[PDB]
Amino acid sequence: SGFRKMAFPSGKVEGCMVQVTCGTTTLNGLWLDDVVYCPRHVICTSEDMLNPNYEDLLIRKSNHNFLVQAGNVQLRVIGHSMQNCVLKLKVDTANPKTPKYKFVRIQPGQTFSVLACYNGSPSGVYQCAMRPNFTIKGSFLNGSCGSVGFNIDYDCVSFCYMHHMELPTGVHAGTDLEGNFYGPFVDRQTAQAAGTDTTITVNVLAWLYAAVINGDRWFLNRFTTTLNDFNLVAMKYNYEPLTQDHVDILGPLSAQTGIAVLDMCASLKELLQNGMNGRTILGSALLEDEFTPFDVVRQCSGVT
Amino acid sequence: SGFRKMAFPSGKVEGCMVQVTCGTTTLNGLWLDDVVYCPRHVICTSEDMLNPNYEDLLIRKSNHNFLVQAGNVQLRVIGHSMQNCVLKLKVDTANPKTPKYKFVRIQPGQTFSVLACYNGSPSGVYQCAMRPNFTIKGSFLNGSCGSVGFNIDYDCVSFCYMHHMELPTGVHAGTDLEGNFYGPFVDRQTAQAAGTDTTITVNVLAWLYAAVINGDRWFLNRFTTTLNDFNLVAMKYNYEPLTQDHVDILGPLSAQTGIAVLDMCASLKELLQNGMNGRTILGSALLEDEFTPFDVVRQCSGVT
Ligand SMILES: *CC(=O)N1CCN(S(=O)(=O)c2cccc(F)c2)CC1
Ligand SMILES: *CC(=O)N1CCN(S(=O)(=O)c2cccc(F)c2)CC1
Repeated sequence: SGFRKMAFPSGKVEGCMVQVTCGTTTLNGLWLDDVVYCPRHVICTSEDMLNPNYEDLLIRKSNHNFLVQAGNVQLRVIGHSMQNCVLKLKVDTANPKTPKYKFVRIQPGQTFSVLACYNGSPSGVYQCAMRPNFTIKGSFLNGSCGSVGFNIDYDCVSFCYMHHMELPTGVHAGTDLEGNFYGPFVDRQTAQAAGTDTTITVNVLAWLYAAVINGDRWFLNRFTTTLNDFNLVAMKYNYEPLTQDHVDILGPLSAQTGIAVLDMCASLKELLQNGMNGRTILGSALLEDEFTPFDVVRQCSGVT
Repeated sequence: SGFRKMAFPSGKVEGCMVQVTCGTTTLNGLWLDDVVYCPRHVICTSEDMLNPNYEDLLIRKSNHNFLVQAGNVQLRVIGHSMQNCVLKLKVDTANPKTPKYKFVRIQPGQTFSVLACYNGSPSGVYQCAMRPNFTIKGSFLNGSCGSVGFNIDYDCVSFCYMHHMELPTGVHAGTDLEGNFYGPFVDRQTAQAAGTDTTITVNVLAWLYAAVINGDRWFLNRFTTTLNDFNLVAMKYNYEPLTQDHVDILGPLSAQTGIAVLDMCASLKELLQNGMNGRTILGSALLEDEFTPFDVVRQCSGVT
């Protein structure tokens, strides 16, 4: 019993983290096979960062200007290319610790683990969600860029995020491992405002199911609702619209608990309308939206 | 910027997790050098667990009854002893992945990472605190016993917890790696009630400092207080008494923020008395007490 904000074990990703230095800028790189992936802004002087022309900046860079260090051993860079907002540094040595891996571009609402790194060295691991406005709420100081977000399916690491940017509002923006930003963000030190950070309704519902399974049941009410009625309340409270697809995804949790999804919707409706009245659910005074239905089933069933 | 509930990178501990089977009971073991540590209740039939005499049960067990599997390879058990509530299984092979390590017995309020495991395989990592009533609020299903809690200082893993028990109230009890329970708990399926789960005041204050550093400042007020006045309010709200030792430990955060510890105390006092009024601090509607002052400095400074 008990339900914790839980990250994937980080070992497989720890084995991939390197330090990348171009000129005076040091950040993190991901070493998979004989390629090191890192943010292209590694080539910028903080001056350059105001209006960088990366293709022009890159012309002035040779393989030998990219200093790649795996622990205390230097890797030989034998090639470099820009793909969107990442550099791919070809090294002469395949990472011996390369796990089975995929690059995936996640959807908003999807959760992942971040391995926060500085100088290619892991400092911590935490669980994130891709927000509906394509930001993440991370913990990233200077030097953390190139830290990656991942999911693990048994022995295959799906890399979904690389850290690039802090917005002026202290929220985080980054790319997939093909170097494409999540959302409208660009790797330039300019005015970039986030859109509405709406709540991930399907994740809240998953987490209410987790609470019932772990004995927290005070919020269960005598009511039901419809998708359309619920969605009127969701709209009012800056919750994402709930779709039949979301209802379908919550099916297994509905089955295990015997609480119809639309009944749990009606409970969430009362929680929005009435608040928590100083009570808590799984040790939270607010409605948690950084657990997916898949996360709830995983943790509640104990997948390794 | 940003402040996350952050676990240590788990790789060094992943490399130590094995499966231990005695009869029909499978749980987790920690393999350090040529010793595998596991809960002694591995030898019990759930019947035995009602009133086990472990010394008597152990007489019926030989080295060959302890099945130890590291991945898909079996370890040869060449010795076994009981130390308090853990078994130490001597194996003929030193764990090649043994990190630098220590066994430490932590104090209540101290935080650590748990690597939740099933069948010797890591499923997730989360951050815990030793509660003032010597329980932890974990995520542990059947098979998770022998999962360990740890801190890392650069390259040295300090093992502080091994999971043994769920209390009827769904909170968790376990031992240090010398097999001594935290608190009054025993490895027997009997009535064991937890004492008052008081809030770790020094940790709340650390986390209020983290909030100021990350730009969450709405709760800062015009007031100060004294340790004695604050402690009267703490008592009333089931907060641990604040000592000069706690004030001393918060010194570095006080220095960096320019907020006197007793000023932050007065802010916490108003938060207790007035509540959050529907506002949040670092995305929390309650006062977080599972960050130590050391955790706040670590994450805010970026130690690896
Ligand atoms: C995005 C990121 O982590 N980095 C690495 C550090 N550099 S920097 O320009 O070297 C720098 C160092 C210290 C303080 C700074 F504000 C920047 C920026 C990109
Ligand atoms: C404490 C712990 O994790 N374990 C391992 C599992 N066993 S058990 O007796 O094999 C068991 C299996 C399934 C369901 C159970 F309730 C118990 C108990 C000790």
